[PDB]
Amino acid sequence: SLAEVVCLEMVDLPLTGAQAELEGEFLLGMFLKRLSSQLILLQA
Amino acid sequence: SLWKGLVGIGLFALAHAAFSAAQHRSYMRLTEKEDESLPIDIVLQTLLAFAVTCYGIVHIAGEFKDMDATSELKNKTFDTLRNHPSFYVFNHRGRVL
Repeated sequence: SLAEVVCLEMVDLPLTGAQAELEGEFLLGMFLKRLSSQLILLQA
Repeated sequence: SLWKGLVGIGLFALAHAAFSAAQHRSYMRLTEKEDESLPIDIVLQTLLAFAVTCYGIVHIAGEFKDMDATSELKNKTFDTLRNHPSFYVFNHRGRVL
C-alpha cells in the first residue's frame, strides 16, 4: 500500500524516566522538592 | 582548623548549585520555553556560598606582620649574638666530661 503516499509527518519520540521526573522536580517546598529529586537520581 | 571545613562546605554547596542549574537549563531547552529566569533558591544558595567562602579564605590566607624591625629585637640578648659559630673551639672544660 506504500506505493502511493499522500502526506506524512515526523514526530519526536517519548521521554526517558530521567527527564520525566526532572520535569516533576519543578517556598521551602521548592527546596525540598529539589533535594528529593536529587537524592532519587543519586540512588539511581 | 575549622575554617578549612568552612571553605570546603562553601565549595560543595556551590557545586550543588551548579548541578541544579545545569539540569534546570536542560528542562528549559527541553520544554522550549526559553523565557523564564532562574529560581531564587539556587541564587541565594550560591551567593551565600560565595560570601562564606571569602570570609573563611581571608582567615586561612595567613597573618600580617609589623614592618618595624626592632619589634623582633625586644626579646634578645648577648648570649645569642656572641656565639659566632664559624669560630668555635673546643679546648675547654667540657672535654673533661
